[PDB]
Amino acid sequence: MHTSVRWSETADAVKGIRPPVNSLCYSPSGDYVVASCGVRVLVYAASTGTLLHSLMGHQDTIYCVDYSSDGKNFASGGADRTVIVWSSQGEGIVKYQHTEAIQALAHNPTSSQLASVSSVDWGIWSPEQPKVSKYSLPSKGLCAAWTPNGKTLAIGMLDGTVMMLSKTSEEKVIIRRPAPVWALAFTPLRENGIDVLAIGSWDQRLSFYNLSGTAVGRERELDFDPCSVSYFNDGEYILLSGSDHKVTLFTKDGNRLIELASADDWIWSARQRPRQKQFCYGTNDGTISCIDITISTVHTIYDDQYVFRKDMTNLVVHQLLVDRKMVIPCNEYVQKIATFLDKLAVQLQERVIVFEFFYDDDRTMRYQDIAQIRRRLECSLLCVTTGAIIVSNDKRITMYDFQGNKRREWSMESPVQLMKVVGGMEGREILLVGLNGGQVMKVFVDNPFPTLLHKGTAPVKSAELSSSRSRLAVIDSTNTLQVLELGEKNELLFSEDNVTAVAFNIDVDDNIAFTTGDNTLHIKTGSLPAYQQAVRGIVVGFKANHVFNLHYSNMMVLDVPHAHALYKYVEMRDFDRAYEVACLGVADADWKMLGLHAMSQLRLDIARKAFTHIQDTKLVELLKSLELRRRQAKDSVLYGSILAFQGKYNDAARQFMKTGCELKAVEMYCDLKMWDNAKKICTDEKVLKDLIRQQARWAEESQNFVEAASLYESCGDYAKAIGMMGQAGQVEKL
Amino acid sequence: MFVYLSKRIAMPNGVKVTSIAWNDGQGWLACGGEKGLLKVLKVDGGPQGQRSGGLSSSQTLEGHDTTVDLVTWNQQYCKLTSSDVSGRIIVWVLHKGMWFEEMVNNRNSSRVVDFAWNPSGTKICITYEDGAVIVGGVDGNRYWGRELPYKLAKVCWGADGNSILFGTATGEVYVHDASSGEHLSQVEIKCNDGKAPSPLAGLSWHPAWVERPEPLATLAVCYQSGKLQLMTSIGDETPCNVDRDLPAHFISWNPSGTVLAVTAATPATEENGPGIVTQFFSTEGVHLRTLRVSGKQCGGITWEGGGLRVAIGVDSSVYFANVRPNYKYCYFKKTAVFAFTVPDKVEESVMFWNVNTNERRTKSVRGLQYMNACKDACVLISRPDTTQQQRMIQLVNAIGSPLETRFIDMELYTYDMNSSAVVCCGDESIYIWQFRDPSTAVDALDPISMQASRAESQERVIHVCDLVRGDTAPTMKVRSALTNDLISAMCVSETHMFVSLESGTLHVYQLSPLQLVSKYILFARAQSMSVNCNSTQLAVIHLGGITNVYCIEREKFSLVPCKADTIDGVELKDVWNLRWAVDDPHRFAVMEKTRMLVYNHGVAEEPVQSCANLCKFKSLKIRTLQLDELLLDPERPRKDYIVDFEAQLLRDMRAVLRDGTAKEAYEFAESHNTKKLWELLAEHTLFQLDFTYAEVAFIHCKDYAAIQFVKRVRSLDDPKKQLAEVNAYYRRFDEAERLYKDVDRKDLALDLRYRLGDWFGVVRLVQEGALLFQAWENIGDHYASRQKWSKAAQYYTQCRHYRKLARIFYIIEDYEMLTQLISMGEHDKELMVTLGNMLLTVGLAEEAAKAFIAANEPRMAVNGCVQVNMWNRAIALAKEHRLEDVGQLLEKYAKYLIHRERLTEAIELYRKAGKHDEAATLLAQLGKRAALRDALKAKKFYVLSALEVQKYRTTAIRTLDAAWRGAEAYH
Repeated sequence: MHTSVRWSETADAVKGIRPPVNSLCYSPSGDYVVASCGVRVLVYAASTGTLLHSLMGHQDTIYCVDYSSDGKNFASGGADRTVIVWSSQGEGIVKYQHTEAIQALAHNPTSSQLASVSSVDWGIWSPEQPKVSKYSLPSKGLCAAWTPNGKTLAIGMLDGTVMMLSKTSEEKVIIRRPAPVWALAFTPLRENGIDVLAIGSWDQRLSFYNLSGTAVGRERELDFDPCSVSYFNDGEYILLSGSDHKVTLFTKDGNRLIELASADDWIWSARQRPRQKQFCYGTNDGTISCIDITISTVHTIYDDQYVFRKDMTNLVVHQLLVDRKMVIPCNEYVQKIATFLDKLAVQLQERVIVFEFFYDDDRTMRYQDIAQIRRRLECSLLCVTTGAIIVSNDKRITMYDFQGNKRREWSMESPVQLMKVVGGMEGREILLVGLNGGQVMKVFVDNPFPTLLHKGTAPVKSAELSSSRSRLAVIDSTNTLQVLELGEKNELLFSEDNVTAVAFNIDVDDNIAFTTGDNTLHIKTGSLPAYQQAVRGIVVGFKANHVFNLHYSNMMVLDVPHAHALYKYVEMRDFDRAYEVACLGVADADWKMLGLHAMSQLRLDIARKAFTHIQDTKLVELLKSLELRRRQAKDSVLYGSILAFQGKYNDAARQFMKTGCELKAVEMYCDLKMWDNAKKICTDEKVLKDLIRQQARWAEESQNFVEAASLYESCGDYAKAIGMMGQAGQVEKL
Repeated sequence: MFVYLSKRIAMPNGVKVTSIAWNDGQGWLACGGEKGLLKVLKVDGGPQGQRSGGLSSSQTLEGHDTTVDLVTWNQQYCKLTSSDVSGRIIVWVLHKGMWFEEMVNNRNSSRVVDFAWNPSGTKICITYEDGAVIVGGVDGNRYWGRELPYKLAKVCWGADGNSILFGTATGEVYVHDASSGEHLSQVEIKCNDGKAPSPLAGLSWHPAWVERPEPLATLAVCYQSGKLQLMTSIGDETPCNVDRDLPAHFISWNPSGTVLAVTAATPATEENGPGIVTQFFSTEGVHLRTLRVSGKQCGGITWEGGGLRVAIGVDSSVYFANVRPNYKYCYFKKTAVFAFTVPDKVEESVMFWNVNTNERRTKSVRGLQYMNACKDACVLISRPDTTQQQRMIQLVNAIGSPLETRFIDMELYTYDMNSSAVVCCGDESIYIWQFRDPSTAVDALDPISMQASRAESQERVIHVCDLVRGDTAPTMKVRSALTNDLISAMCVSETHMFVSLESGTLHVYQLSPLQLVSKYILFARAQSMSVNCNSTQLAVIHLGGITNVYCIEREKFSLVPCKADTIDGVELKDVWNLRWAVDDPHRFAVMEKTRMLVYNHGVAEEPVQSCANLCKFKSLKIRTLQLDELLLDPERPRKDYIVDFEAQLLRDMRAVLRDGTAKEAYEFAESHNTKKLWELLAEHTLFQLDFTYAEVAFIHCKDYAAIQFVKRVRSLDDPKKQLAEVNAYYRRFDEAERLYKDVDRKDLALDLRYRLGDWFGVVRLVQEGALLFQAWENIGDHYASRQKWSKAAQYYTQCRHYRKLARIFYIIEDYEMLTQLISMGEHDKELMVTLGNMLLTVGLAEEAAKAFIAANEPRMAVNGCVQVNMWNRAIALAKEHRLEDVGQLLEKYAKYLIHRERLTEAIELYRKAGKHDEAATLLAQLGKRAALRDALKAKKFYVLSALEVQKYRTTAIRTLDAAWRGAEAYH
């Protein structure tokens, strides 16, 4: 887990002694980071680390500092036997002293009152109640904790007993512990009405008790004595400190996850800044360090599937093309995951589990535990297979079986940086390795000798082998991408600059996705220019009709425009590859454009195949009208004919007179029945007479005989002129 | 969304209505009235009762004495709960259309204020004015009761179902646990100033988004002042508070959670007089529509179970206001596109549907806000992030593959597109993206997609105030010159762009180039606008529900604000949809209230009863789509939701064809002369084989291809085959194949089924009495392109295409079958090399070498074995193929073992291979390197070197003694 050090402040040593930050609290605003550094009170700004306020007034070291939950005022007390209430600016209104030096401050979370702990009795101090009503105690209290409701105040004791005196009910609940209670925590989350009162007892035990004192869950055994408790992320996780000189994250049931931050000595108190991912801790040397816990996401992707880690204990599995979610609870921290086919590998602190998912007849995805390895191992890279798990550290590659047994090892000249399983037959699988010397190799499980793929100058930090495994993409430490057509000579297909991530198409031979440094995704098919999307995040997968992308925690699917490459394939008359590109799904207009360009470029072969996607006979009828002409210049008419069928005819006639085919254009205008355009193009007077007599014959039955008589007169056939004219009725010219 | 009154129902005796509740389960509406009046109607929400508003059943109920005031439903068990002023609470159970009383209760001390069902429908909360709260089961078992110190005014169930919200008479909101009932939290309020306590009119949380990553603002806390505040959680500190001047009385969420309705009762103080006014807000407080009804006092408001109708209790009657939600949809290229919301997803799913093939393509779009279509392209404007004001403009084709994208950083309100540009408008700024050259005409050879992708896209941002001409260079500054009047509506034509302002001013811009060529004035602001095909006319839906058609002329373009001429014969109210014809500038369909009023040249037609949202008007045909129930099951659209209608002209032509002469149809066409008439006439004449009557119709349609087709069927001399070709010509191949079977000329039927591309039909015709393998290969290619590997492999095996088979096996990692095709490829060359190269990449060197043997080249097999480092296999392969070059291979192996310092493996290889002298020499090479520091192993090295040269004698059946001299040198 990543840990960010926002700023650090260390108190200077006094008379050879470094003062300790005995306690610290957060303002409800969260800007004021209040800490009790020996005698001084330090209020810093969490956004800048600037000492906003330096409050004095105490006589000696104070073990308790509290900020009221409303934030308008606070109170300060400690070993000086005085408790003073200060305003927002730290102005002392009333100064009063108690008979016993206090060590724990307890203000009500639901009111402005305060609980004072003395050596024999505990009392309530309120601004409206100057008198402190001290109810007797068996001995001096140690630490006091409030419920979120503010109605129950648990009081500590040396013997580990947490006694209660309920205001309404005379019944008293005391929970026994074998170790002194230094800090007990009431959870802010009330699951089904129950309360999780967490007690960290210095016999290396962690316990959970409700208000009835019954044991909640399983008591855990730590590696350290818990000194401070503070819930993190709305009570989801609890912060602990002890002999490991670290602040460590623990689950709700007490499982250790990971140390969140490291110190040099005992840590007094660590508090999470509310509504922010920042927390502070106080040490004995006066070293406070604001920590931005930047959320690190671990993710494994194989084909359609996708896994990440949620709640730092659960492995969430997501299927994207079917959109099926599933959660695997593990209750323990995982920092390295792997997957391949139906198999998956999870690494806990000292536990390694293998999961499998099945396509059952119930049509539901379920997970079962098949392999379990109880060893503790530190490896940099992890990869699961159907045969064996592979762990890697520095330059050793340990291939443990399902139950902790060595199989094979390699020792490369320089440490490896990537570990992926491209696949292969079970027991004959391929493992892609790229070491810092710029070399990527195919490690085989059966063969103990790596196969030579590529040697490069700069270190290889990420690389990938094609779905056909005949081409290899690889980036360097300088973020320069190279694609190599693998073989006896690694030919460089191309190179690119400033590439964050790359992926190859799982289902199609040559489609590559890049993420450039300007957050601009690129998609390449062959030698064509890269389509761009300008989308945040990196590419983590590439299926046939989808592009996967991941940005922070968001994981989303892109879409692959196959028509976009289809246009460029059409432009360069590269129609053979255009058909296969379009076969992955293009619109109807794209199919029509492909067919029209194909038949314009004399390639009827793909024109036949492209038209069986359109459901429009009004273009497919054209194809049958070509073979008879083709059986028995000649090819120019195929170029000229097509433009008319689109819906415009002047361009067709222009092409006809460009190729010199005037007679065909005359025939086309004769079939179009507008004779003036044929008059424009007519060249021979015999053609003119034939055109005009066809016009006369059309006008004979076109229900307009007066013009038909004149047309037939213009034909020169006087008998037909008389025969048509006789029906007109113009006796005067008759 | 459009809200229009559709029905008024007056309950008996003229008694003022005080409580209205509608049941989602079966449409049981409830009504309460003074002096113990309880009424239950059953209205059919289906299409039978949608257009007509069918009031199926009625039933008066009794058992209450005082005014019935609190009525609620329970949909899962279809139960009713009722109260009165006296304090008598009655639960009603349906049985054979009879509502039986199940339980009667009365606290007899306090007035019951409100009911509250859990979303599961198993618990009921009953509150009183003194603060008494009771929780009961669906059966009626008491869970627990509380007596809060203060007084309660409202109640609601928390969306999760584990908590319950309460409102106070002061106005405080408290969230409690559903089980314990102890006060858990108090919700912050920022809409209220906090000066004095104020009662709250409404309190409701819609649980439709309980499972969701980012919760929507389903909460609602509104006071009697009228301040409406929307929240997404119990304690969200970013409330989407939108204020309205009118004072709220009641609120109600729609069943989908999308829309919240607020009611107000305006008295007679103002000039408008008294009336019930209902406002409708989206999830972000966006004011959607306002409906005003004449009235004095409001009794309540409820939504229909389908969310398409709202029942409002006004005075002593109820009003069934029909609601038409603003469905995002479009239609183009025989493809319907729309959007819908999955309950568990933040994003919105857009569905594309080629209704000619019923193929469905689903896209995921985050924050979609608008969509439109033109020619063969669609445009989606989305808001990828609600926090920052950036709109993403995306241009897709029919299947959904994106083509272009732009990002704008300014808040946008209205949008539209045309065949060459996308126009968007904010309050005072107008963005224009001309992605296409307007001079070029979108044609079949050069569609809009190629012109959008290939050609350079120029983008402009202009203001409304500034006069624009072709001289001004395009700019990108977001000018915020604060004009008092802002843009209200917008529309785009092919050549002109039209803007309306809230003042009433209208601007007409050109596009190529962009010049403000005219101005006009209106009666008031425009809620919506539309333009005819050639920009001759225009339609405007105004604020008051009055819709008008205005005639605009190019020569009338004057920069002075002048009156716009209005086309007479068209004057409609409460129109909620509109289209224009593609070919006819005058014909336009309009959806008004509950029916459709087709128009032609300004005159109306017979109102056709319909409720489907309008999609397309082309060639006298009107294709529209029922989106009310299609959005209930969007994942499985059905073709019966597409309905085709015809205008008066097309119906009259159909009637002419049905009983009449062809000369009557010809004179009909000559009288009217629209293209669809000529096409229909020619088609009918083809169908009854009137060959001589179709060329005239086609040439008035000007279709050269159809002329060639009818010429070809004239050349055909057969009473049957001409009809078969006609049936094939109009997509009716199902009986064309039967017609070909009639004369058993399968040589043409198989050709027809091949050219159609129905390869399943090709197989189904060729199995019954070479092309069969071709059809199988085509089917396998389709399955492979569909990424269905198993069926592709099956059809490839059936057609025996071994290369594609190898591809499938390589993809699915079926190497055991991949290592089998070597048996079935001996008479052809490339396959062996191909799958061997595939196998060596996997590392299956032995089967690859077997294939290379079948390829008659084990030299590259041995090279691959070296590459996979099967030296033991490589030496055997080279020996059995007499590859005498084994010396170089053994030298490479020896050098490799030297580099890996595996002297043991090298000497074992040498002794298994019977090499003696240079093996001993290579041993001594490391022998002296050991000897120069610690030679007690060097003497051993020489000893076993002497042993090797001694074993050379048995292996047989100057250097003879020099080896022994070297051995004895370190004795």
